[PDB]
Amino acid sequence: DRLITGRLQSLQTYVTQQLIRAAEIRASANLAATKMSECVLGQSKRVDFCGKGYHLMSFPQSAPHGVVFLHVTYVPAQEKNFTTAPAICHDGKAHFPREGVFVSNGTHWFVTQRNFYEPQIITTDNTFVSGNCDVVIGIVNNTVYDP
Amino acid sequence: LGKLQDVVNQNAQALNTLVKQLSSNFGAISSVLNDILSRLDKCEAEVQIDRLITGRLQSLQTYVTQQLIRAAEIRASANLAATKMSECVLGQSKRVDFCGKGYHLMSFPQSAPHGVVFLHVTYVPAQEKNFTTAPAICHDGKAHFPREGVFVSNGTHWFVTQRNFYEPQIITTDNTFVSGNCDVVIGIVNNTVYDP
Amino acid sequence: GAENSVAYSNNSIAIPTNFTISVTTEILPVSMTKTSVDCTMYICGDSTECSNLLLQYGSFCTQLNRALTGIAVEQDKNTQEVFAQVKQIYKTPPIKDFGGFNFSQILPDPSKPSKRSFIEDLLFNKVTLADIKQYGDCLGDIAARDLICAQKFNGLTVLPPLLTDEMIAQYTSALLAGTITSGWTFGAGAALQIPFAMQMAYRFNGIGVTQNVLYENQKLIANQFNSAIGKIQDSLSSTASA
Amino acid sequence: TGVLTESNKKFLPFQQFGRDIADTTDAVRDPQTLEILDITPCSFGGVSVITPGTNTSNQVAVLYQDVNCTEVPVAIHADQLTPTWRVYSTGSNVFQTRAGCLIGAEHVNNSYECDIPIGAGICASYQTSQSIIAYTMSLGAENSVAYSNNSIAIPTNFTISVTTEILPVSMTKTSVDCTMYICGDSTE
Amino acid sequence: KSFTVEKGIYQTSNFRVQPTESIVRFPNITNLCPFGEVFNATRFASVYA
Ligand SMILES: *[C@@H]1O[C@H](CO)[C@@H](O[C@@H]2O[C@H](CO)[C@@H](O)[C@H](O)[C@H]2NC(C)=O)[C@H](O)[C@H]1NC(C)=O
Ligand SMILES: *[C@@H]1O[C@H](CO)[C@@H](O[C@@H]2O[C@H](CO)[C@@H](O)[C@H](O)[C@H]2NC(C)=O)[C@H](O)[C@H]1NC(C)=O
Ligand SMILES: *[C@@H]1O[C@H](CO)[C@@H](O[C@@H]2O[C@H](CO)[C@@H](O)[C@H](O)[C@H]2NC(C)=O)[C@H](O)[C@H]1NC(C)=O
Ligand SMILES: *[C@@H]1O[C@H](CO)[C@@H](O[C@@H]2O[C@H](CO)[C@@H](O)[C@H](O)[C@H]2NC(C)=O)[C@H](O)[C@H]1NC(C)=O
Ligand SMILES: CCCCC/C=C\C/C=C/CCCCCCCC(=O)O
Ligand SMILES: *[C@@H]1O[C@H](CO)[C@@H](O)[C@H](O)[C@H]1NC(C)=O
Ligand SMILES: *[C@@H]1O[C@H](CO)[C@@H](O)[C@H](O)[C@H]1NC(C)=O
Ligand SMILES: *[C@@H]1O[C@H](CO)[C@@H](O)[C@H](O)[C@H]1NC(C)=O
Ligand SMILES: *[C@@H]1O[C@H](CO)[C@@H](O)[C@H](O)[C@H]1NC(C)=O
Ligand SMILES: *[C@@H]1O[C@H](CO)[C@@H](O)[C@H](O)[C@H]1NC(C)=O
Ligand SMILES: *[C@@H]1O[C@H](CO)[C@@H](O)[C@H](O)[C@H]1NC(C)=O
Ligand SMILES: *[C@@H]1O[C@H](CO)[C@@H](O)[C@H](O)[C@H]1NC(C)=O
Ligand SMILES: *[C@@H]1O[C@H](CO)[C@@H](O)[C@H](O)[C@H]1NC(C)=O
Ligand SMILES: *[C@@H]1O[C@H](CO)[C@@H](O)[C@H](O)[C@H]1NC(C)=O
Ligand SMILES: *[C@@H]1O[C@H](CO)[C@@H](O)[C@H](O)[C@H]1NC(C)=O
Repeated sequence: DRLITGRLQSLQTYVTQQLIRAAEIRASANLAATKMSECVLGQSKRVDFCGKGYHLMSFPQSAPHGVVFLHVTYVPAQEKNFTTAPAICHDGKAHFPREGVFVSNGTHWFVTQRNFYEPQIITTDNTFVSGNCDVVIGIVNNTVYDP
Repeated sequence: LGKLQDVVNQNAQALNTLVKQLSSNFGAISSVLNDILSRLDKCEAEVQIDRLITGRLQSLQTYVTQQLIRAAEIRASANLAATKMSECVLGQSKRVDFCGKGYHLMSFPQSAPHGVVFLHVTYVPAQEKNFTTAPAICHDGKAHFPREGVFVSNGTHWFVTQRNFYEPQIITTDNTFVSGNCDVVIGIVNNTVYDP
Repeated sequence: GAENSVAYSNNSIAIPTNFTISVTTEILPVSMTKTSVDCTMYICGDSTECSNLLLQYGSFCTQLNRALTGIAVEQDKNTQEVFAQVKQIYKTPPIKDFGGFNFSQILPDPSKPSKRSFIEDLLFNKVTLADIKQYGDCLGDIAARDLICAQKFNGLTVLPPLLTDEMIAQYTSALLAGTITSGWTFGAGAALQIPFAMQMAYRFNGIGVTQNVLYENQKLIANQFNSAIGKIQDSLSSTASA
Repeated sequence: TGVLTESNKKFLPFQQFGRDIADTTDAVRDPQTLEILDITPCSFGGVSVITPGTNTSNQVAVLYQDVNCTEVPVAIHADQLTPTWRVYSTGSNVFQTRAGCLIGAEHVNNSYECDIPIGAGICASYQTSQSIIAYTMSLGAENSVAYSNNSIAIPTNFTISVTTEILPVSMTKTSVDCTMYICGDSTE
Repeated sequence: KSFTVEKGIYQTSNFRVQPTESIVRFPNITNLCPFGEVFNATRFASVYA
């Protein structure tokens, strides 16, 4: 009876530890399912949820008692300094870009998309006007081209 | 509702097993305090009762440990439910399959015994149709890319169509934007863009 | 880490002029070995007296077996909910025209009895998976004194997973084919075909950059992608710490 | 009690018994004929019983794990077993699987959804005379998707689905009195 | 520990086989042991020696 009690307690210890590890593995499996749903089946906007950089795709690969994800990501590489400005005062009115930022190479100004350098000349469709150009801080003078 | 019923059944079964475990002698002459205390004086009954005490205390410890495991599981489930309520009932979730198959629109909570139920209403495109596409349109040397949507041809003409629904409209300079000459793009095709 | 002061000014912004298409490999456990225990064979090996004495602990042993059965069912559930997200087993098109993207190493090899890809083959070869045994060898050559034979003779069996690794590979291949032939649309209902270049254009528009830059650099991007895959093909082939 | 077999062990003259990791004696020197005999348990774990639930039928199937179907009787010691256990030891419904040998269910080449999972991609069910069938599971419908560099599929309609999903939130709060449980109402 | 089992697969313990015979394997020695020399001794030893 002493032996029976001891060995039964040993089994109870083993089962308890196995339950702990099962809970850990279940948490891992739930994370893996969420990753598959949100990164393989879609494009995740969550930062660093699926790899460093901006997530593009993910490719699952089976592994022994596990899964592997190949997070393909966009990482901007070659940066360049530029002089910016929140707005452009054309003739009293303040121009704000629709998407992107105002960037100067030293002489002129262009609107450029935020994660890539593709400047284009300032235009009334690239920007939108909002009130006079006195309240904005950092605004600078330039002309906006109008087709 | 197998999950909630399973939870209730697990708790009831654990309590019933704990009651059933009082029949174990744990090495003592009997599993009943009264029999031990009547057959033996405290002289010899102290050791038997101590064995019983140790065994029953260990049984309680086992039950409490299992209850802690299940409490952690239920806490994980409850945290997921709170996140769902915050991100799907209180908002519109962009996470794919987080709240139902298809594109999530709304969610409606409903209480349930020891649990919650979500009615994820979702948009599911149903009737699909083949089409011939093209990444860009070379108008007069410049390459036109759509702002939102894709270029689609029914065989004769081309239209810009939004991505998840077939609402074609004629190609126009405001629907598209130009970027450089039309030689570097692969798959580009010839057509004219209308200009008001 | 490295000390790196970043320039800051009220009228100075840094803009990228290029990019790199990185591929990062990350691993997650999904299931563990299902196990079963026989109280009688473990506690009271094959003696009848000890089993008769153990009969009064049937409640304890039923509890233990119930817990382990729950664990096993949980492992099967975990594997199913991870891999069987979609129940439409898509197959890759016979022709490989994905705008220059090379998916050879992450698609099934038809020249193998198992339907695994190259990366999968490397992954399965990088893990021993030692608990696999046939009963009869333990009854026979026992002078070697294997641990698995001791576990089996003491009632500690290891149950096999429900989903064979070939089936998991089939699920993974279906997910890959749907991903590269339909994008995200197969997850939100039916699978809607789209050329891969337009798909990656959708993704680029998603991350906040215009799609034109893709088409102006498509080949380059493809090469980068392929190169990144090549890195993985060696990173999992030399070391075993991953 | 157990099963005795012959083996090879080098026993020094002052040694008679041998013990394994678990401390149970595993090798013994026979005093009469000087030789070493290995003791093994006369049973083994790995027997699983498959059944549709009672209130349906009493038929069952037996999975003997990690045993070839040729060597099932010697492994299970069917000679000493009851007559009712021997019918489930060998027959015409014997089926070999990667998990082990399945007896009492006919192998079916067709594939269905999993009703009673068995292992190694095998699932069992209760067909409609009435009997237990064992089959490889179906992972889903085969559906090749058309793909071309200049072909896109666009939806023209939609369905507003409503999906019901359930989550546990709490469980029954419980309290235990040590005194009332361990030492019911005795003062000693 | 129930009279009704629902649909499924169950791991089952080992009650099926029971023993039926017994074996004894002792050395074959015929010399009866000297009981008459330790018990039927004419003289015993002093407790100190
Ligand atoms: C940008 O444009 C504004 C007017 O559009 C300029 O404001 C003038 O500033 C001078 C003094 O520096 C005043 O005498 C003028 O009356 C202002 N013009 C108006 C219409 O009020 C401003 O100077 C320009 N910024 C720069 C750096 O040249
Ligand atoms: C689409 O438009 C371009 C020009 O805008 C066409 O390119 C011409 O191709 C022919 C030979 O096939 C050349 O002789 C011309 O010099 C090209 N034109 C120019 C301005 O370079 C192109 O052929 C058109 N695509 C189709 C299918 O007709
Ligand atoms: C952007 O980065 C990529 C690679 O990091 C550059 O591609 C290489 O460019 C050099 C010279 O232009 C070539 O010798 C290499 O063969 C290119 N590598 C590949 C894989 O194609 C690219 O030039 C960079 N572009 C800019 C504007 O910086
Ligand atoms: C994709 O990458 C591989 C490796 O760079 C290319 O070469 C093949 O590599 C595998 C080794 O796994 C060999 O079995 C093949 O024989 C190689 N292909 C040839 C033609 O020899 C592979 O060609 C690339 N895919 C494409 C379409 O070019
Ligand atoms: C020559 C001595 C051999 C010693 C053998 C040692 C152990 C095995 C025998 C043990 C018992 C010794 C005899 C005592 C008899 C008691 C019977 C009685 O009257 O109640
Ligand atoms: C941008 O300007 C700062 C300060 O002049 C300098 O430290 C930094 O190196 C510049 N960025 C690059 C890519 O050179
Ligand atoms: C800035 O851009 C304009 C237009 O491309 C160009 O004419 C000018 O030379 C550039 N000046 C400098 C300093 O880069
Ligand atoms: C920016 O900072 C410099 C000094 O740090 C200052 O001279 C200048 O006026 C500031 N400009 C704005 C718009 O704040
Ligand atoms: C689209 O084209 C492919 C091949 O012609 C075909 O298999 C598919 O059925 C078509 N889509 C629909 C909705 O019919
Ligand atoms: C394509 O669309 C145009 C405009 O609606 C129509 O005139 C033409 O008949 C259509 N052709 C085909 C093959 O559908
Ligand atoms: C598309 O594929 C077909 C054959 O599969 C080929 O003839 C055609 O040139 C390809 N077109 C483009 C833009 O890749
Ligand atoms: C008796 O013992 C000897 C060695 O101890 C053995 O060889 C023999 O087989 C045994 N049996 C008989 C009948 O001698
Ligand atoms: C027993 O099974 C294993 C693997 O299935 C095989 O290697 C072995 O040859 C089999 N032995 C017999 C006698 O069938
Ligand atoms: C299943 O297929 C195999 C060969 O493909 C065949 O030998 C066997 O008879 C089939 N099963 C039945 C019940 O006919
Ligand atoms: C021991 O001594 C008594 C008296 O002489 C005698 O009856 C008996 O047989 C002897 N027993 C043994 C074992 O010598």
